[PDB]
Amino acid sequence: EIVLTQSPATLSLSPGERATLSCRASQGLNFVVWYQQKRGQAPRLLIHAPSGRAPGVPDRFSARGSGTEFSLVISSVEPDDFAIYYCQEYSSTPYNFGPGTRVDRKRTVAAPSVFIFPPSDEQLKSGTASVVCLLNNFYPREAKVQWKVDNALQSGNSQESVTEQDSKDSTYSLSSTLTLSKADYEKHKVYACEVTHQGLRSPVTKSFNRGEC
Amino acid sequence: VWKEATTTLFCASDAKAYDTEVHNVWATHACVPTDPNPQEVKLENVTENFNMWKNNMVEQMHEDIISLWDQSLKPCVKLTGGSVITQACPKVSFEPIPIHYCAPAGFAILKCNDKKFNGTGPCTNVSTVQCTHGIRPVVSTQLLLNGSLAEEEIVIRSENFTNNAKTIIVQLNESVVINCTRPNNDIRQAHCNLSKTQWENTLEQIAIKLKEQFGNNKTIIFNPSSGGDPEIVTHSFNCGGEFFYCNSTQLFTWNGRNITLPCRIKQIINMWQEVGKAMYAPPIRGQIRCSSNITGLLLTRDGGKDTNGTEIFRPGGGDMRDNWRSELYKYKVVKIE
Amino acid sequence: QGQLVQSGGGLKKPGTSVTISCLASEYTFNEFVIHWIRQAPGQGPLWLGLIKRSGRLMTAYNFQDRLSLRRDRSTGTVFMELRGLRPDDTAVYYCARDGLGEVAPDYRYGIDVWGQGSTVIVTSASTKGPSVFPLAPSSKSTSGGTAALGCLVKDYFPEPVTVSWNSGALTSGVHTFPAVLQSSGLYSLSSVVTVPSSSLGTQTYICNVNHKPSNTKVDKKAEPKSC
Ligand SMILES: *[C@@H]1O[C@H](CO)[C@@H](O)[C@H](O)[C@H]1NC(C)=O
Ligand SMILES: *[C@@H]1O[C@H](CO)[C@@H](O)[C@H](O)[C@H]1NC(C)=O
Ligand SMILES: *[C@@H]1O[C@H](CO)[C@@H](O)[C@H](O)[C@H]1NC(C)=O
Ligand SMILES: *[C@@H]1O[C@H](CO)[C@@H](O)[C@H](O)[C@H]1NC(C)=O
Ligand SMILES: *[C@@H]1O[C@H](CO)[C@@H](O)[C@H](O)[C@H]1NC(C)=O
Ligand SMILES: *[C@@H]1O[C@H](CO)[C@@H](O)[C@H](O)[C@H]1NC(C)=O
Ligand code: NA
Repeated sequence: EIVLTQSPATLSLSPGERATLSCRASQGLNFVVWYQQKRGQAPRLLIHAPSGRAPGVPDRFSARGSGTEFSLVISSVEPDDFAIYYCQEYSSTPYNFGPGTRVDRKRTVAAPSVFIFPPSDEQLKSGTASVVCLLNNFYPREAKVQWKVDNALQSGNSQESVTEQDSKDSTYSLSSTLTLSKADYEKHKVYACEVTHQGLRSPVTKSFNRGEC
Repeated sequence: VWKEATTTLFCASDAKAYDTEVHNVWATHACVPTDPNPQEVKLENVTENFNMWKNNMVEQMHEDIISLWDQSLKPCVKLTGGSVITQACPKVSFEPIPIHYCAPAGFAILKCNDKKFNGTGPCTNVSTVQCTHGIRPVVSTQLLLNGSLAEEEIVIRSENFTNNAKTIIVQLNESVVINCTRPNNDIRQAHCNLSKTQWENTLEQIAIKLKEQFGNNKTIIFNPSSGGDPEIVTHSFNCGGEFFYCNSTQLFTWNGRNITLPCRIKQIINMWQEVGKAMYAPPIRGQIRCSSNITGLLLTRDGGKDTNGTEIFRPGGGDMRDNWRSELYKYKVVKIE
Repeated sequence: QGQLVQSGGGLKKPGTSVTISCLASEYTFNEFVIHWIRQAPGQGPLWLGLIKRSGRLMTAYNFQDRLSLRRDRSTGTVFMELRGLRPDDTAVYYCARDGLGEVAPDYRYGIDVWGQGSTVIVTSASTKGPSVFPLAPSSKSTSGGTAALGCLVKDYFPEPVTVSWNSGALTSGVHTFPAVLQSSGLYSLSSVVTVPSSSLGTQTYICNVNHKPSNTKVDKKAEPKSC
């Protein structure tokens, strides 16, 4: 059965640089295989079991390891290589996949432009209220949003969505939507989202007061 | 020096040219006579690697039996490639004969004579031979019939035991005779008889060898197949040209000195050798009877989850390469150059 | 070569069962193992079961009471039946072949050929067009002109909805987020754009939403709130 863990979660790289993805196993294995996956497509086998690369796979891809530690090396990253990579184990059923390692395009750190949107008066009629927090054009991908309603940390009642890495400026954008009933929205004044990110040395808070447009 | 080499082997047999039996006919055309006194040379102070699971010899035999069946048999109706062809389908004499596989010039067959050879790895008692022993190409799930037996105690083999996906091949040392019969004058109702006392003691000694492999604290259990095609769910075999499907639940439930398994003859079958479906004529009236030596088993281990202290094993088969493997495991071909 | 063609799937109500077929080449069907593997949104692949060339069936312990595999040797097709469907069974379902170290002469492991995938969506939601609310521009946020505004396309089913701005004549600085599945069973997304604040007084901004499954089309003008 075994348990597989991959690192890092994300690998930032410029084209030409050497990529090395890690795969760690809970117990001793004989081998692991590697897959590439792009959005909208199915996984694509890269490295067959002992040993070598699947058909159509270019030479820059290579893999090796034994026991607990395995790795996939991309000697010189090309634009086509930016994708999610999984490792997979065959010791016994069920065959486990790794959580995946995201390879994205490196760029100079960029802080997000944070915006908060109160719920429209139109939606409030419907008995529900949606509060949106936008993180615009940031890098790296890792970012934390924290909602507060009158200093009450909101947990479990929000949903996040992230755009694909922009092919032109290599940034991400992120939305976080807090869902409240009307009654609850009518009951509190201060609404805020706090953003933590590498491009910010202190977390940035954007807020508004209900009834104070 | 030599080295592992793939080459086209040729076959030898004692087939009879006057016999219209389809194995004899095939061999008569494809094989040569057997050597009266076959030579065997011991290689003193020599170690050699073997791998029964990666043996090209198995593939070559596989190819032969497929063509043998494809040539020999004549179903009334056959479906292949969305196309249906119908032809005359007279009954035929069906009974496997022993076939020997031999190395050409510039090549040689190495034979592992080591005690308790587990199928892969070092062999210290190695010898060389021109041809393998006589192997009957018995097509069957889930028991191995008319095969070879170990002189010592029972031996179980797997490419990897900790891999639940890989089949286990049991080689018996004491065979259990099984007689199957379609009573004379339901024409499809048949049944097989074998010794209860002899089978229980067999199951017990198999469990002991399994305990050696998985641990003493592990409790062994046998269950019927988990499912699949009728051929692998039942003990399927041929007897007098008719295809039998015997309920083996009584053989594989374990934790009347005779065991009677209810069998069925089937006209419409799946072909083990290709995609499609075949339909044969109903069975002959009169006596249809066989008597085979159970010499091995094909087992599969559940695994599936974190060890519960209990290991469940079930009857396997389906891939006939494993059937050939149970006989060819000791042999490897090399380029003697 | 070397093809795996699937069929089946679609919208299913909770509690029902779904069957997905997978036609394989004769070579694949004869020589290879065929896995059944699914992948939910935002998740990695999950192994459900396989069928060996021998015919042996093996299923994941967590699905064995609800999942059934079988093959049709007449045509070289394999099947999976998943019963007692739940919302979290929603995923793309794949059949995919693998030698599993049993195919001569290389004896390699690795899932080298995948089917096109069969989308299964388990839910009780009916077809519904979205409600389009405005994400009003700021008072004056980011320096220079740049201010953020957008549309909230909420509560629709099934996917997809497409969004443009000003009849598609505005692509600069637009971000249409991928949809999220709410706890209600309905989808929702947002589309935003950054624009000059100087233009907020003059320039008119309209997001054009289209949900084909319900023939719903909306043009929503987003403008600064009356204050
Ligand atoms: C079987 O595989 C396991 C890892 O899954 C390995 O530890 C063991 O050595 C293998 N045994 C063999 C190949 O005989
Ligand atoms: C078979 O025995 C050899 C020699 O001891 C060993 O290297 C190999 O791992 C064994 N394989 C099994 C037990 O499957
Ligand atoms: C056969 O093997 C069993 C153990 O599996 C042993 O008890 C028995 O004595 C053996 N008999 C012969 C004739 O080798
Ligand atoms: C099977 O038949 C043989 C004779 O061919 C007989 O000696 C043997 O006792 C029979 N065994 C069973 C289990 O009927
Ligand atoms: C075998 O017979 C038992 C009853 O003795 C029955 O429960 C089982 O379903 C049968 N199995 C097959 C494969 O015929
Ligand atoms: C095993 O050999 C006996 C005697 O040669 C024969 O009658 C029987 O049909 C054979 N069994 C099979 C499955 O071929
Ligand atoms: Na218009």
